[PDB]
Amino acid sequence: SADYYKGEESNSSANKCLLKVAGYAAQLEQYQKAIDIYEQVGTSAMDSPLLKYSAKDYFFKAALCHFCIDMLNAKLAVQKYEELFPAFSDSRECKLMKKLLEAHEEQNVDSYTESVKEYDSISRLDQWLTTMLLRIKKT
Amino acid sequence: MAEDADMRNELEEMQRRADQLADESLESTRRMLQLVEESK
Repeated sequence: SADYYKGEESNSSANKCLLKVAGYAAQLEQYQKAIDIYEQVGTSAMDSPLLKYSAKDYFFKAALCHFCIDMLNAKLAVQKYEELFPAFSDSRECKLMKKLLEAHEEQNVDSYTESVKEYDSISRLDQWLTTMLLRIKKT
Repeated sequence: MAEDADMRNELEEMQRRADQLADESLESTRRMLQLVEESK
């Protein structure tokens, strides 16, 4: 359906199909497709006037989806995203990722759990994000 | 000295009242932050 919509040049509809595909693929523990789709949609959406506000979120997910692969590439990807979208720094997402990285760099599971609990308390977490965080915490 | 005994009681009671007022204000502030976050 996304390929058909792209062949019809009707954008903003194939986008949602690609997001659904990437989100479902990320569940299957295949992260490259999810990372690629998320980053592509985020870079497409930065420039839109109306969609700009949402673009940041996509990056977050990608970085989290980039977190399971390994810590170091997640750090460097965070740097790459921040330099491209400086406003991303203002969002709570960057602070949360930095805190989680710092906690995990010393195997400080308690600090990671406390930060996750605080963030969830401020804003309820999604089942997808909950599962991803639990999978990351396994390490 | 029950005459001053009541002054001390009033003082401590207003201490408790001020504590309650501060706690209520803090809970309010938290609720404001929550709703303001939610709208986005």
